[PDB]
Amino acid sequence: WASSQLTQLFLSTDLESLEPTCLSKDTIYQWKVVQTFGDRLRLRQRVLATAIVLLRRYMLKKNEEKGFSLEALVATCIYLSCKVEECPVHIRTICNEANDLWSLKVKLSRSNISEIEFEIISVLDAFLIVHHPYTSLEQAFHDGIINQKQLEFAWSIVNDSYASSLCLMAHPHQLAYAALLISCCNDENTIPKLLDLIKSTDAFKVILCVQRIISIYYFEDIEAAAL
Repeated sequence: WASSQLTQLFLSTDLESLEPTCLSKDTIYQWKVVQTFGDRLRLRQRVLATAIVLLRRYMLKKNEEKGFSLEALVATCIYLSCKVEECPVHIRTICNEANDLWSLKVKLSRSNISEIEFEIISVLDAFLIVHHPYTSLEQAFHDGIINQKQLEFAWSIVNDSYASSLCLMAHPHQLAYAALLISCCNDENTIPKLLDLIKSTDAFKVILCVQRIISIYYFEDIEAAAL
């Protein structure tokens, strides 16, 4: 009654003229596109993650639309991510599945993705490594901090987090902690332990993450309720 504004509390509140357009219908879409083309070449979640992040970074840096199809980009970001993450997928294999999955007004060829590849690398100044919150997660599990169930839930959140572009606003460990906290939020023993890992320097970001994560599921949970 007093404040359904908590709904608005899930929006920039300062328009798009200040600090990033994270977790938009496009963000959510793009992540999905990467997942699609990825599940085709039966690629692992780690490669998708790296690929969506390289794309996110590219978009941000990119300042002059070069008329590249989001599909072409996604295709190249997958190709590049496979080369980097040591799960190479021959240039050819990608062009095929790309076309055999996409009815593109411009068929993808060797030169096609190659120009894009350079376009990305060039713009990203060869900065292709991407760190993910997965390491943190497995670690907390390894050190016996979180049980197996918690891990899996938190791990899922992280996978889902890749439709929000939080990867451009928070360090992998911060996002990881948020996911972990959201997860073991009910276990009274786990929490204290998790709070230890979190240093005040992270505090805000972690909270920042938790917010975006929640909004993610309630911008995907309200869409279904409206239907």
